[PDB]
Amino acid sequence: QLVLTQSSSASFSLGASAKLTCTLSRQHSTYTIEWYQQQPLKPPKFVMELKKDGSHSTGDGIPDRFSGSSSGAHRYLSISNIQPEDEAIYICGVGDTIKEQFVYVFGGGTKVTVLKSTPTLTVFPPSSEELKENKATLVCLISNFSPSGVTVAWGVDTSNPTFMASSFLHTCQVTHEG
Amino acid sequence: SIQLVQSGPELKKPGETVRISCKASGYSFTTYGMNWVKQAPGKGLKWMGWINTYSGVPTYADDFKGRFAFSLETSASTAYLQINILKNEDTATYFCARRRSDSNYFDYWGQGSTLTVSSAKTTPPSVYPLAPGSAAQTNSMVTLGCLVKGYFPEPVTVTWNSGSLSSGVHTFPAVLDLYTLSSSVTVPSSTWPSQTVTCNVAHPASSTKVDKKIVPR
Repeated sequence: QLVLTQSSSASFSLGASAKLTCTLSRQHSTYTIEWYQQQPLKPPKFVMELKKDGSHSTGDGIPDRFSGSSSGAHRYLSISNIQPEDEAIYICGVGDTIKEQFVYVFGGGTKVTVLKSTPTLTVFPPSSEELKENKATLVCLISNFSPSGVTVAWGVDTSNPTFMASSFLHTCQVTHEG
Repeated sequence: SIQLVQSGPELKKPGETVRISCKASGYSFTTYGMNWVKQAPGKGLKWMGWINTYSGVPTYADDFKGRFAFSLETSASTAYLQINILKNEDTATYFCARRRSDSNYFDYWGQGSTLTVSSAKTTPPSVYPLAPGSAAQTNSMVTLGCLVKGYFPEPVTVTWNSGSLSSGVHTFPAVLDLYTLSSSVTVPSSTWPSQTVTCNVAHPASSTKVDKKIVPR
């Protein structure tokens, strides 16, 4: 059961040392792994190949800030002096050959973000037009907030952040760090 | 130079079949096997397996034995992924990729093809102008909106005054059994309602272009 375990999500302050972990299943503790990084609407891009002894070879257009290391079954990607452009989902992968068949497995990836603003709300009543149609949608727009976590309470559907977010009731209350 | 170009996005219904393309350029196609990788929305990458580009022989990853098939036409340097008996869980972006191996890693990737599998029928939005509830009085700014309701599939595009208003525009991401989103624009209260402000909503999949002008309520 070849498995790679990753830390899923992590934010950092601009300038901080980041350090991501990719942990091999114990029967595979000696394996070389591959690091990739993936931008939002794009294929993953090769970053480095990391060996069990920490020796790594990086892909091209990959800053000196990026480095790798290892310890037991753990493979580490370290990003010193982190930058907004370093934001990516970082994914490790590993290949193996068993019974003359190649097999490859990806970790679940670790979403890395770089990081205070309190949200502003805009609320709209339903339109005349919509009312003629006997429906009514209340619109709560939430903008200008960092960091991303928000909860919204009022027939409700609320988007995720991308910060900005939206909620629709078919008073708008937004909680953010309090 | 070396590239992998994949066919465009696809929308299918459950039980149907689909084929995705991967056209390779810049290298000897039959030398490098072609790999396939699935990524469901928000989820992690699943290696689907690979096909030998010289003998044609496919090698499927365990969770992709049955409904999946790798094929090729070498003289066109093109690899294909076919998925049969489509279901909602097949909703994903699919990548083809090349691997170098002497150092080992995926060195080149298709741009991905996005597959949506849904029972929902293509549907144009209802567009509703959102005027503020009150007059601005002495606020410097005012915020106007558009409600784009019950459309399928993604995406729509909203502009304001045919693109003329750009700053102060915020289009929020859509929610869900159809899609609904909203766009807002913030303008000086000396601008609206004295001047005309219109939102332009385009939903290509249904070939709809709607203009809705914001009037005080």
